[PDB]
Amino acid sequence: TETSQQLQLRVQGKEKHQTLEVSLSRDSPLKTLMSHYEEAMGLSGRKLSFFFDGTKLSGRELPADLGMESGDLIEVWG
Repeated sequence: TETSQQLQLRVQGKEKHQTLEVSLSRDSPLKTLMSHYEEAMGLSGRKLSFFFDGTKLSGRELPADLGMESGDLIEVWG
């Protein structure tokens, strides 16, 4: 919201059927969310790409670094 401990980000694939939302900590990088997402739908190992506002997320950016907030939209491509 404004004093956000963690940010609730909707991480969704190229398919609209492909659908997750997870709480990423503001200090913790996108990579820990990337690993969480794939584990939920058993893609553990077969890792997929992540985009936000067209920006390719390498993993080593933070959500507070990207300028994200609770109720955002991450995208997934594979």
